[PDB]
Amino acid sequence: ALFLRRNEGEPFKFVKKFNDFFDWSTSVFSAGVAYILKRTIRFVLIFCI
Amino acid sequence: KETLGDDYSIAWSGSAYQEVSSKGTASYAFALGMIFVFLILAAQYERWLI
Amino acid sequence: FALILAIGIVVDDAIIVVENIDRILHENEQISVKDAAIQAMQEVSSPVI
Amino acid sequence: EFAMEERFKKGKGVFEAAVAAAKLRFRPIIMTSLAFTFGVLPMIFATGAGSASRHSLGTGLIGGMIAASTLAIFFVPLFFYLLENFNEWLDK
Amino acid sequence: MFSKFFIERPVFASVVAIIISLAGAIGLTNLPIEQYPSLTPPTVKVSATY
Repeated sequence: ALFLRRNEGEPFKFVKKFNDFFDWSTSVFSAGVAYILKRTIRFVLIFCI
Repeated sequence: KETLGDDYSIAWSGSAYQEVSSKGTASYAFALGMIFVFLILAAQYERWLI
Repeated sequence: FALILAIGIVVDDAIIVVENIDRILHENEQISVKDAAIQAMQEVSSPVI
Repeated sequence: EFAMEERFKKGKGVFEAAVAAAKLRFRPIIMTSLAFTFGVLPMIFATGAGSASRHSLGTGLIGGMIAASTLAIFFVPLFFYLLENFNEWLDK
Repeated sequence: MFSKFFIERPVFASVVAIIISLAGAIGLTNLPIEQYPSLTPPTVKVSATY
């Protein structure tokens, strides 16, 4: 509350790149669950495998 | 220290042992209680300086 | 050994909290940090328990 | 937990909930799992006196964590999905 | 609501954090240093001679 600041507009470079690549993976991941939930019976098996 | 050659030593027993061995340990208990009076109050009153 | 294993577990609940501030702070350019922290602890108290 | 929030606090559908839980909770799940995994990492690469004890402790730990912070987070929404889809058929 | 109480009172929150650390630093000092716990069976040796 009394030390986090309202904004940190620019945070280095490799930190920026790393998070860009990391936001992409979030979409890839949510796209994965999107996939798997439509294929219910198919993926319950891969679990029992 | 004056009278004796250093192939000798001088071990205490009894009341003197207790007194020699506990030498200057009152500094620790006092500092302890002051530190804990300070912090416990600072919490209760939400001010450091007070 | 367990002290070593703790280092990467001990920070979990704290970084979970702090990630949920940059997230509230980013999606709400009006709120105050003190008010965001209160709101985040309404959002992530149950899982940190 | 967040999937449970969207269904009985924002009314969102089971599918709509599970997907939202994955999207918004991915980042904390990883960086904590990344914090732990990278933390036990210097024990899997252990070197010198006492290595086998660190090597034993670290090896199965990393792989099982990596497993449960990749393979599992894809599946937990599925099991929530089915279990919730089941609890509304059971209502009848 | 629990976190709110402390969010209002950072001095209280930190003083609890401090005492925990301080008590645990004293404790770290007064713990014994083995290499393993006591996990080898105790062993008594009886010896006669004929």
